[PDB]
Formats: sequence, C-alpha cells, structure tokens
Amino acid sequence: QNYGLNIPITGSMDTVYSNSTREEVFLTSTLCLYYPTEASTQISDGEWKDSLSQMFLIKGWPTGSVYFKEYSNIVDFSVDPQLYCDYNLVLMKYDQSLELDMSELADLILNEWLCNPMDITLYYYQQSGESNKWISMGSSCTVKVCPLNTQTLGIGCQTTNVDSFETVAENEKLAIVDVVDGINHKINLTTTTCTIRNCKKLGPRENVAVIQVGGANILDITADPTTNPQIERMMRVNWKRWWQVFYTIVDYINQIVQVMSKRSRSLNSAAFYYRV
Amino acid sequence: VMEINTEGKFFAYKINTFDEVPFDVNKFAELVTDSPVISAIIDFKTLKNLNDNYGITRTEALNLIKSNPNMLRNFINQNNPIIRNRIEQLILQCKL
Amino acid sequence: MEVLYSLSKTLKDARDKIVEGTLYSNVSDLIQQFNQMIVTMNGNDFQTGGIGNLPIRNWTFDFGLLGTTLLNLDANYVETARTTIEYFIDFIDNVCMDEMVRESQRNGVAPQSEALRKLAGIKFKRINFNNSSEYIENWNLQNRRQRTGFVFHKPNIFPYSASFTLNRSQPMHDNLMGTMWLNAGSEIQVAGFDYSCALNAPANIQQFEHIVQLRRALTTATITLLPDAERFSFPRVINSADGATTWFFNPIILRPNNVEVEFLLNGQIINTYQARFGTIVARNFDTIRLSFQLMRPPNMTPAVNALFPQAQPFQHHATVGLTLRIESAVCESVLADANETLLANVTAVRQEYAIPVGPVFPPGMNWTELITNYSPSREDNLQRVFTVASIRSMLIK
Amino acid sequence: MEVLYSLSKTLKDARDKIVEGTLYSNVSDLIQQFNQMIVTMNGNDFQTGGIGNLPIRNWTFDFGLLGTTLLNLDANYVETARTTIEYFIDFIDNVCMDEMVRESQRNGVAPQSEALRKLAGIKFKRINFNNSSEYIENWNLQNRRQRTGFVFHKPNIFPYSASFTLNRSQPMHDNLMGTMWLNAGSEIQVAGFDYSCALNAPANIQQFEHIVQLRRALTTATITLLPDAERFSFPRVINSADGATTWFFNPIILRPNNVEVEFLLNGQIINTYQARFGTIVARNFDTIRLSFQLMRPPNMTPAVNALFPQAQPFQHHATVGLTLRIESAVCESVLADANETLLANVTAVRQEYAIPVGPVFPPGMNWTELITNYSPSREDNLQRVFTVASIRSMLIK
Amino acid sequence: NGQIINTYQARFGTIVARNFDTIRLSFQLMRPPNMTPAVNALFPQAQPFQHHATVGLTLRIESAVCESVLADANETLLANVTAVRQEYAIPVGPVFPPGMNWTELITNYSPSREDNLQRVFTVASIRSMLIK
Amino acid sequence: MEVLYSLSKTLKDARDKIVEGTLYSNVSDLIQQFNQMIVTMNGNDFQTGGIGNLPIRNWTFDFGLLGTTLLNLDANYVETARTTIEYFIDFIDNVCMDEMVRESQRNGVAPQSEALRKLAGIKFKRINFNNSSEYIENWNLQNRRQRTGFVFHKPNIFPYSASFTLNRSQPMHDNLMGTMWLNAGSEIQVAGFDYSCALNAPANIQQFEHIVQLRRALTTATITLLPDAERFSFPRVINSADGATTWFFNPIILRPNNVEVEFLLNGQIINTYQARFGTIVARNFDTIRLSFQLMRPPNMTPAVNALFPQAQPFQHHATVGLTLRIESAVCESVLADANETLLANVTAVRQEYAIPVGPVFPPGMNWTELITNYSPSREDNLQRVFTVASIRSMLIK
Ligand SMILES: *[C@@H]1O[C@H](CO)[C@@H](O)[C@H](O)[C@H]1NC(C)=O
Ligand SMILES: *[C@@H]1O[C@H](CO)[C@@H](O)[C@H](O)[C@H]1NC(C)=O
Ligand SMILES: [Ca+2]
Ligand SMILES: [Ca+2]
Ligand SMILES: [Ca+2]
Ligand SMILES: [Ca+2]
Repeated sequence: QNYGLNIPITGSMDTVYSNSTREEVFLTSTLCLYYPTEASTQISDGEWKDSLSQMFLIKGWPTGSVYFKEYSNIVDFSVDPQLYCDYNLVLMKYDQSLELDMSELADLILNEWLCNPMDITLYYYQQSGESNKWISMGSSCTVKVCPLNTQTLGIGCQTTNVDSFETVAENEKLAIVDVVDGINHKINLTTTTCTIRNCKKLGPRENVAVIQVGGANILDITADPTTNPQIERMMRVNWKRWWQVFYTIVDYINQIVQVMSKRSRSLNSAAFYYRV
Repeated sequence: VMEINTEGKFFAYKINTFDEVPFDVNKFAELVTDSPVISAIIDFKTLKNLNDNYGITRTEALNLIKSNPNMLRNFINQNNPIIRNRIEQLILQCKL
Repeated sequence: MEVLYSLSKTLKDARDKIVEGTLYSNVSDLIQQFNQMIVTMNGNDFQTGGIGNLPIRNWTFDFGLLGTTLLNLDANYVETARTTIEYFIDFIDNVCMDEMVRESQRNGVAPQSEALRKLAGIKFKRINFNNSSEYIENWNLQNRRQRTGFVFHKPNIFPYSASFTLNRSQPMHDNLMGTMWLNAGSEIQVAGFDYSCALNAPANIQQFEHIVQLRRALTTATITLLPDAERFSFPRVINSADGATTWFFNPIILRPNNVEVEFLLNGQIINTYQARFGTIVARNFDTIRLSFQLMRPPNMTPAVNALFPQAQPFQHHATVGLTLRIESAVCESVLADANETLLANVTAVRQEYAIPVGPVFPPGMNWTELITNYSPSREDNLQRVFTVASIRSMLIK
Repeated sequence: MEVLYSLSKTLKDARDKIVEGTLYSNVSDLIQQFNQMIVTMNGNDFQTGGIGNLPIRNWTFDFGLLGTTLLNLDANYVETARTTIEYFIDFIDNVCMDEMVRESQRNGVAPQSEALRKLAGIKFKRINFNNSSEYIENWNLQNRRQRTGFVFHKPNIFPYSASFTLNRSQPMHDNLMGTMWLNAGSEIQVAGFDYSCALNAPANIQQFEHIVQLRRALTTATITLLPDAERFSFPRVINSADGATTWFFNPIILRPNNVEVEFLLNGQIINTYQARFGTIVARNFDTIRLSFQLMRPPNMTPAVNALFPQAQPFQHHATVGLTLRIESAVCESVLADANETLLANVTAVRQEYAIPVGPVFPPGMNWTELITNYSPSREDNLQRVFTVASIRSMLIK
Repeated sequence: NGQIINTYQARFGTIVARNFDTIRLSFQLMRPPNMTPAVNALFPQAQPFQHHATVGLTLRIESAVCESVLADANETLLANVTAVRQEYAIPVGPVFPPGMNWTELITNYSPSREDNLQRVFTVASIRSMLIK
Repeated sequence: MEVLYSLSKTLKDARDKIVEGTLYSNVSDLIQQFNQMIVTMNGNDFQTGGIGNLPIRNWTFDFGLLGTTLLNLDANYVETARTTIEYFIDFIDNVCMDEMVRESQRNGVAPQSEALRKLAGIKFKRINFNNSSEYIENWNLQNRRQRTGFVFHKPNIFPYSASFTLNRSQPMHDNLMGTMWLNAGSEIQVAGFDYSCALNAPANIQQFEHIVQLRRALTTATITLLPDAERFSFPRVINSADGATTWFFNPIILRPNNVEVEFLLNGQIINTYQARFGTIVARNFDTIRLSFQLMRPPNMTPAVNALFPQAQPFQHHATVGLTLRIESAVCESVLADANETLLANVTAVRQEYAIPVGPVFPPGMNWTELITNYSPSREDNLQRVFTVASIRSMLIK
C-alpha cells in the first residue's frame, strides 16, 4: 500500500470485465434521503418512513441502510450542510426567487470544497484563481468587501468607513462570494453571527445527488458564466404529489445510485491526499 | 558554411568553391547553439556573384566568409563593384 | 539438413527441367546429380513418422539410373523419370513433416526425426547439391559462425498487446490522463490522452513517452511514421485496470507536437527523428522510444474553446497519437512475415496430425506467446522447423 | 558496374554451389568462371574508402586457381575456396559501400569510387558472368537506350503531405467548406467536408476535386479504391492556414456520390472509373484526379434532420471521403518500396560512417525531399546507388 | 533545381546563362523622389489614379544548347513532321497531341513524348537531306 | 586467429624449452615447428597500429632457421634464439594489442587488424601448432559449434545494482514494508523489511520475493547461500523513491523462515531448495527466485516485546535477509571473473592508447553496462578480444 503517491497503473483491454456490483452497493452502503418538512406535512402520516423502508427492502436495500433526514427549508439547510452519510439524495423544491440559493447549495454539496479559515479583522484576503471562492455561512451573512489598490488604499470605499463598502450578499444564510481574482480585499462580516472560509474547489463530490422537484434547469454550479454544465447528479423531476415523488425515487433508486458513486475522499485509497 | 537570412531564406555552400549544397536543418539547429556565429555583411548571393565574375583566392574567400575587415577593406580599395554595390545597399537599407 | 535441401532442390529441378522435348544439353548436369542421388540412396532404408497421427512409413530405395544417351528428351524418358520422382517427392515430404513436428529443449539445431539423422550421416554427403535459397543460405552462414540475415516484409515482431497506462485517475474516471497503445504485427499505434487538455500542466504541455523493446534486433528497417493513431481515435468505453468498472473515452484529436522517435540499440541512440513523418530508416535498433506531446492550443476559436472548459465535466478529452509501421527490415533470428508461409505451414502440419503439445513451443504455436519470450532453445528449434518448412514448400504447395 | 555485379554473382554462386561432397558436374562452369576471375584480378591493387569515416583499405590479390581433376569435392577444395571467397566478399562489400557513399553533380550514371572506376577498364571485361538480377538488367537496358521497368509493391511515390484547402471560410470558422487530404507513400486519403451539408449549393450537391501529380509515370498499376477516408472521419482541432487560431472539426461521414477517379497521362484522360470501388487498374498515369460530390440526402429521418439544420450553428459537419492505395505498379525509374530494402541499405551505410551531406541527395536521404525534387541528376545517382546496393545485398545481409 | 547557377544584377544587353532550368526575374517600382509638375499631376495622393505606373523587362534567348530536342527558328524539322502528318490525315496517336501542337507538346514533355519526338525529328532530318 | 595462437604457443615453448644444455631430443619437434614458422613468416611485411595513440609500426621478417646438427644445445645456440624470439614476441604483442583495440558491430568474430587479417590467409595455415588453451579451444568449438563452456571462479555475472522497492509506504515513511537488494559481481544480498514486524499480515507472516534474471545461462554453478544479508543490517537513511526526502531505516534482524530458492531456466524450475544453506548447486539456470518470510515470533521475551509494539511509532524495524555467492560456474558465453585478467588486459590496452569509443562496446569497457546490455554482436566482439588477450598473456605479463 503506497498511499500518497501518483503511481501509474497498466490495464489491458482483452480482460473480461467482472460481474455486477449493485447487490454489494446495496447490502453494504447506506442510502440517505434529505427532504423538506413540507413533504411530510402534505403526506400527513408517520408510519410512512417505515413504509418507505419496507419498499426499499423490497427493492434490495437492507432494513437499517436507508435513513431519512428532514429540514425546514433550503435556505436554513444551507447553513453548514454536512451529509455524514454514505449515499446522499437531496430533494430540493424549487420556488421563484430562490434560484441563487438553490445554485449555491447545489455547488456546495456537489463539489468538494477544501478550505481554510479567514480572520477578517486582521488580514486582507486575495483570491488566487478560477477555483477559489469565499463561502460565508451563518444566520445573517452581510459581507461587505472593500477592494484595495496596490498601495492598500480603498477604491469606492474607505478602509475606516464601513458604509461606502460594496455589499455582495445581504442577510444570506449561505453565500459563495467570488471577487475579482488578483486584488487584495478588506472584508467586514458580523463576526458574532456568520463564519467565512476561504475555500477552493477540488474535483466533484460523486456521492450526493440533487433532485430538483420543481421547474426548469436553473442550477449553475459553475460560478463561471460562460459554462452552464448539466451534471449527471443534478436530476430534475416534476411534482404534484410528494407520494408520487417518493415512489419515483424508490422505483428508480437503482438508476440514481448508478448516477452517483462512492465518495473518492472516503476511500482508503485516498489516504494521504485529502482523505475524509 | 551554413548561412541564414532573417527572413527565412537559407543556404549552405562550400568555402574553397562556392557551390551550394542542400541545407541540413537539425544539424544547423544543433550547431548554432554552440558554434561562433558570423555576421554576413557580404551575403552569400553577392559572394558567389563576386567569385564567379572575379575569382577570388582561397585566403580572400575565407576572409570574406569571416567578414574580416583587414581584407574586406582591400576590395573597396580596389573599387570592386560587387562589394561596393552590397555596401551601399546596406547603407541605403539603413533608412528611418 | 543440407542434404535434405539438396534432395529437395534436385527433385525440383527434375520436375522442372526434365520435360518432354528438352535438349539433353539442358539437363546433363541435372541428370548427373539425379543419378548420384539414386546411387547414394539405393540399398538404404528409412523409417518416417510415428508421432501423433503421422503414420509410420517404410521407405526402401532401389531405382534404375536415368539414361543419358538421348540427344533430345522424348516421352519415354519422362515416364520413368516421373515414376522415380513421385516416390522421391513423397519421401522428402514425409521426412520434412516428421522433422518439423519433432522438437527438443537441448541442442535444437541438431536434427531430430531419425530419418533425417540418418541422412546427416557420411554416405549421404555426396548428395549435397547447392545451397542458394535464403533459408538454407542463412542456415549454412550460421552453421559456420558468420553473420546471417533474413529480409522481412511486414515482420510481426511485436507480440499482440493492447493496453493503457493511466498516470492520473480517479474512481469516477472523470479526469484521466495517460497513454493507450496497440502493438501488433508490424504496427505500433500509441495515443496519449488528457482529459483536461493540459490545463494545469507546466506551460500547458503534457509529455507522453512509450517504450517498445524488440525481442530481437532489427536491421535496415524501413518504417512509416504517421500522426493521428486511427485505432484510438473514436469513442470507447474501456474496462478499468482492476476490471471492476468501465470508463468512457471520448477523443478529440489534437496534433502531436515536437514528436521524437528514437531508435535505440543497447541503450545508445542509434537514430533520432524529430517531427519527420513519412518513410524513415533505422539502420540497426533493439528498442523504440516514441515521445510526443499534447500542447494546449494557445489561440482558440469559440467552438474549440467550448470544447475545452476550465471546469470539471470535460465532455470531450484531448488526444494525440502516432502510428509506426515497420514496412520492411532485416533480422538474424527467424521470424514470421506477411510475405512468407513458413509459420503457417509449420502450424498447419502440426495441427494436421494432432501432435501433442511439446516442451518449448507454446500450445498450438501461438506466435504471440512464442515471441513474447524467445529463449535461445526456442530460437534454435524455430530456425530448424522453419528451414525444413521452406525445404518442403519448395516442392509441396 | 557490370563487372562489379558479376563479381558479386560469382562469389554468391561460389559460396552456394561449392560445398563439400558436391559433384564436379554441378560446379564445373562456375569453377572456370572463378579461375578466370582469379587470373584477371591477380596482381592488381585497389584502394577503397577515404570519405567520411569509411576506413581506407588496401586490397592486393594473390590467389591460386582451383582444381579440375576431382570427381567429388572434399574438404581441401572447400577450404581453399573458402579462404579466397571470404577475401573477395569483404573486398566487394567495401567497393559497394565506397560507391554508395559518393555522389556527382554532373555525370551521375558514370562510376565514382576509383576502385570501381578502375574495375570499369578494358582489363576486367572478361569477368562479366550474367546480368540476371532485376536491377542490373535494368542498368543494362538503360545504359543502352531501351525500355526498362521496375516492379514495385506499394511504391511510395507520393511525398508525404497532410494539408487542406478551404473554398469558403471566415474567422469564426463556424461554416467552412473544402477538402482535407493526406498523401503518404502509396496511399491517398482525401475528404471533402461541408459544414452546411450543401444547404445552398446548386441542387444540394457540393463538388470536390483533388489533383495529385506523381513525379514519375506508373505503368500497369493495381489500385484499391474505397470510400470513407479513415483519417478525416473523426473530430479534430486543426490550425488555421496562417497558424493564428485553431478551428474545430466534427465529421459525419456521408457517402461520396457519383465519384469519378480519372487517371491521366500528359493531360489526356487515360482511364476513368465511375462509382466503381475495389481493385482497379491504371495503364499509365502521371496524375490522378479524384472528383466526388457531397449530396444532401433528400429523405432525412428525424435524427439526421436534427443533425443538419438550416440555422447558423452547424454543430456537426458533413463529410465525404475517398481512400486510394497503389497496391503495386511498374515504374521506369527506381523508387523505394515496402518490399525492398535498397533505400534502407543506402541510408544506413551513409549514417554508419557519417558521410557529409553531398551535392545532390538531401540530408539523411529523406525520401520526402528526394521524391519531391526528382531532377534527372538525382534520378541517375539514385539508380547508380540502388544498383550498387542490390549488388551488395546479393552477398551481404 | 534550386541551384543558383548565375545572378546578373543591374545588367542589360547580352548575358550568358551557363546552365539553368528556371529564370527568376526580379525588379522594383521606385516612386520618383522628385517630380516635374507634369509627373506630379500624373501621380496624385488621392484615389482616381488616371495613369498607372508600370515597369517592364524583355528577355530573349538568342541561342542555347539543350540535351533533348526542341523546335527552333533555324531548321524545319517540326514543320516537316507536321506537314507530313497533315498531308495524309494521320489520325491521333497515343503520345503526341493532335496536330503536333507544339504548345501542349512542350507543356507536358514526358520521356516517351521526348523520345518519339527525337525519332521523328531525326527521320525528318534524314528526309530533308534528299527531299526539300 | 588460430594461427596467431599458434605463433604465441610456439614462441612460448621456444622461450621455455630451448635452454642451454637441453638435449636435442627434448626440442626436435619444437625446432621443426619453429623452422616452419620462420619459413612461413619469412619474406613478408606486416603493419600494425594507426588507431588512437597506438602508433603505426612495420614488421619485416628475414631470419635464418635454427640449427639442427647439434646433439645437445649450448649457449651460442640460445643467443640466436634470443635474437629471433624477442623480435617475434614484440610483433605478436603489437598484433594482439591492435586486434584488441578494434571493433565491429557486424561479423565481429572475423579478425580486424589488417596484420591479423593477413595472418588469416592461406600461406599461414602451416603455422597451426596446437590449440590447447581453454579460450582457443572454445573458439574452435564455437566457430563450429559443439556445446562449449568456460569454467569461471566467482563470475561477475550480475551488474552492479543496489536498490529497493516498497510494497507499503507513506509520505512520512513511518510504516514501510518492502525489499532492498544489492547485486554486485557474484553476490546477491537481499533483505526484506517490515516496520510493523508483520503485525497485521495474514497469520503474522509477511512474504518477500526477489527475482534475479541472469543475462546468460549458467551451468553447473556452485552457490553458497547463507542468511542475514550483511549490507542491510545496520541503521541507514535512504533517499526516497522520488528522491524528494530521506527515510530512516533501523533493522532488527530476524531469521528468514521457510526460505525457498528456485533456479529456473526458460521459465521452468530446474532446481529448488528449501531451508538449505551452505553450498548448493544449480544445474542449468537463467533466473533465481529467492522467496522468504518474516514471521512475527509467537513467544516474546520482555525485551523483544518492548521492541515490537502494536502502535504506529515503530522505533525498530524488523528485517530478514539472505546472501548468495556464485562461487563458480560454467557459462557458454564469456564473462569476467575474479581469477582471470582478460577484461583487465583489454581495458588497459584501450585506456593506455585512448581509443575512440567504437560502435559496439560501451565507453571504457564499462563491464556493468556491458553485461546489462549483452546483445550477440557485443558478445562476439567480447569473445574475440578476450581470446586475443588470452593469446597475448601467454607471452606478455
Ligand atoms: C457472473 O455471472 C454468471 C452468470 O450471470 C455466472 O455464471 C458467473 O459465475 C458469475 N461470476 C462471478 C465471478 O460471480
Ligand atoms: C463591521 O462594521 C460595523 C459597523 O456597523 C462594526 O461595528 C463592526 O465591528 C465591523 N466588523 C468587524 C469584524 O470589525
Ligand atoms: Ca444563499
Ligand atoms: Ca462605494
Ligand atoms: Ca473569483
Ligand atoms: Ca455557470
């Protein structure tokens, strides 16, 4: 075991590839559904988690492997969403004016962000390149960024005057702020309430899928405006009844799990790179 | 001798008798990294024309090749029209 | 075996030159050779076959000498000649079949097939006629320690090998980079691919190398080098190296740049060709290093810019390839060709009579497994069986 | 040259025919030839080499004759003949190398290599044995003006060139039309591509033409014509003509309709084939005119209809291909081949001893330049050097 | 063949090309630095351009020596052959163009055509020794 | 070359046997041989040298025959013997040096050194005396193959290679497991190490395997096998595989259990030994497979228990090793030894005169590279120069 080394591997093309693995990824892994509370409110039941578990058992997943999680709504779930769970689905209802919040959450939970803390009070923070953002999470994240000249003097804003700063997020629960990569900035953000992390984007998180339960293709995980990729795991399904939505998920759970994959950073094989 | 113009044109030619030979790139590219390059104030074309019209000797041919001024002055003293024409060509090419 | 070749040559000349109407001046020397062969073989006895289904056959020679008084060959002559020639052709065919089915770990070049061992004796030295064909000439020039050479057109020097090396990979197999290659026959066909199109490589230039170690040295090889390896130039899905999953390959072919083809012998660069396609020449070489590069296009049309994004998805994967065809070459140890029938003839006569799988040759004479490890015992046995195959093919087609 | 080939022929025949046990009837004529060679070359001094790194070797001949009173050859005869034959073989090899390494701007056909120039004298006219080989026979048939011919397998006549022309284009490179083509050795592969799939062309057909002029007439050539040029039938990114920006290519391979191939000699149409693929023949042709057409298919299934819109994008580009391999031919002047090894021999001998780039041949004897520019002087020198290479290859491999 | 055999710069009148296969003429149009007002009126700075400046060169090959045969303005070999063909209405042959048209006979002058031309020219000289 | 050896043998026997007071009955045959040598070499001219700093020299022979009318040799006879033999010895020395300093990629067996080439004529076979030495005898046998073999004492068949592989590793190199080895000369020393003492191995047994691929088969070899590889039984710090960092190594030497050593030829096992130490034999082997194991000791005294914890730190790293000396063997091809100075003589002759590096041998006769790449051309040239040095050593030391 040669952890922490890029070692090339040679593979032939005459080799007969092996048998299926769905039975393994069901008998071992743990499916994990995150739904909004309005779902259960419309269902109006409470044996229904057990009923869904039994149907998943009919479909293959053992009894204890399928686990359910609730959340009040997308904006509240946005603050520190940690899916400590093996195969994640996030049902995400779509409503007008929450397009950007939905996109931010989709980016955050679909792409593996590795990140470091930020002392707003002390340093001036600069963004390296295309894959670096600052994510601010809290109850009221009012980030006020003031850019700095090469002499460390403000433009459009006075370092001693918080008012003239340029706001780029008001009272957001989650905010992926992207600034002009190449300039020092002085931030102010309400340190008692909202934490901020200088984060950058590793490869994708291939363990979490997002089922947009509502409308059109509005998710934009890539902050770049030129590219609007349609990832395999940003699924979208129409809805008029949460029972029908859940039945669709249960019926096609094989396909959703095929779309997803085991988390790379959770593997033992990633031990000495960024294993998590 | 392997000679190059700054505008692509290239030649290769013996010293004793200026009969040009097929150029050898990937030999010139290797040589020029290390060897002592020589400016070509007497271009290969004018040099060949001079040799054909006048018939310089081996020593004068080598000195013209190496742009030795001690000997290049001798032709301009002689009023050699080929070298004259070339040198006024450069002086008139020094416009702007 | 030289005596066996002499028998084959003199019977071939008997079948060709002795025809109805010929001057005897045309066939005087041949008739003298034929009569010498008849006298030497007369009174002897041979046993042939007895391995596999090849039946045991007894040969006893007692034949009348061909006449020599005739000025001009008539139909009476060729009838007697034909009667003797048919028997001799059958005998040589069976001896060659026996010798090219037999096999031996130790002392391969020595003759097996006790009929041929008898023919190697002292009585049958007088039948040595001439040794002009390429295979017997190499046999003699190698029996006496002198350099030998076989000219080959499309020599299948590479064992069949289709595979790939991944210098960067993930379980999702979404951002790969490495090389793929098929080496088969006289074809090397290698394609280096990069999913990010050298986005983060130093100076936006990915570097690819491919070694190919010939099992035996080649000489005066005429080679055909082209870009854009056509095999690895269409979409695929490929089973993973482990064999668990399968990954998607969707090539878009960039041009390979500053390609260097280095032909090596004992680790010393014998020849180097930088960005010189078309036909090329390798004077003598034992290994091939093909180095090429995937340089990101600095300037880009909007379409190609859309092809190559800065993000993760990478719906298209850049690729640059080379193809190298050994059109012809010269080698010491015997090989198989697209122009000679000796490998096929030996394999056919082995398959005919169900010869059991022997010590040195692989089962069924799989040439890939024979060439992948090419021990000196295998080389000796292969030269022996190929020489007998040519000797037999000189008469039996 | 004729004397040199005769020396090589008699030495090869002495190495083959003169073996132990052979009847004297089989070697009488060759022994007389060998004796005359010994007598005429006795007391003569040659000096080969002296250019590049080829060592300067002095040759002096003092050799005894060969017997005639034997009936069957034995070890003594063979041993003496072997000692003499090795010396002559080395001498001939060095003479051939000396003649191969040299060139001459004027008077190419006449000999170089003062050793061979001495051989050309009246004193050595008695050595000529028989000029059987194809190269020497053509040497004679051209030395006295008659109709020669060399038969070639895959004659690499076309100089390497992969390129394209654009009959409609614009800096965004979204709507192109034109042809791509790769000529390499014996194979042409031409693909006419239209990005609009002939939307506005007359009758929805776009005409493509590709004229390739050979540098030598090829007589009685068998050709394999097929559709769907392989190398231009997959996505690429290609430079601009000026090299500024790269443009995407994304072919969908329509078939070529009413395809004509015209084989032309001196402008006149010699042969013409009309939508007839497979094996074809060309009596003579100095040039080939491949004409074909991309016809928009009138009846489009919904899928292909989606592929080909009337709007601007044109996300997929229609193409129609042709591939054409000269499987064999006959030419009045020498060329490299996939079967022969003459070019390989010559280039290898030059590279071994680092002969400086000479007057006529390009550096490294690169066939692409050597066939792109094929002046009569270059042709004459190539024929001389190839004949010498064949003479060498008779004995040395 | 890319071999600069001769170069004559700023020379007119008779010259000698010892041996050659291509002629590479080069010249230049230099705008007059000074101008009489007539010439100034000829050449304006504006667009109309009533008068168009030109430079020229004539190059006549007086005599030459060619390895192969060629028609010439001295002997009547080509005329003799073409006359013999036209007088008797010989159909078109394989190699020669129709009518022995010299222009397309020399644009494409392959070795077969060249040797046939040599044969007919030698025969025509032989004939002209007797019949004129 | 047989003639050259015969010269050296007759000169050595003349210098030895022709001494004062010796009976003529002791030296009659030797005097006859010497007189044949004199008559054969008389009236000739040789030239030797002209490469590197080895200067040109010219040898001319006009010597009188030794007397024969003497019953018992006296002093005045041996002085004439001196005046002849010293000159002859000098001539032989320079011929041998000239032959050693030359090379040829092709047909290396045939003599270089035009002096020796002249000696290889027909007038000089009468000097052939007797070919008794091992090298000349094997030269004859190889040049007309019977099975041959040079007996070597402690032959340096391996190339100098010390290296290591890690089957388990971390970037901080806290917990390693793998093998280290040094193959040098006739010594293989291989030590497999585990930093956890096979704590988590299956059944607390860790399996180590090492493969050594001889460049040429060895026959009737004697191998001394012992445990405890010496070179890897003290603390070290080793540069990493990438070379970025260095990792500490702190052996604690456990014994190797169920050690197996398999000697294979062409892939099949020829000999196999298990837990056998001391001297052993290898019949005919081309590869060595040394398998051994690191078994965690079940019962552990307090001290060893303190040594081996179950936590990561692992201040002490368990290792088990083997040492293997090929004391003597028989090789069909030639190799350097520790008992024979042939390689030393060849290298010294090349070095003293600063010969330009030729096509075949590596720079400075670097034996490690030479045995690493030991192609047949290189082998033939090596055998030629070694037998020439063997001839030279009979007279010059
Ligand atoms: C794979 O499945 C086939 C039938 O689908 C079965 O015969 C075979 O044993 C299986 N192999 C493995 C390794 O499970
Ligand atoms: C941001 O500005 C407010 C003024 O409303 C100030 O009280 C607060 O301290 C500032 N934040 C930080 C982190 O200094
Ligand atoms: Ca938000
Ligand atoms: Ca402001
Ligand atoms: Ca940014
Ligand atoms: Ca976007």
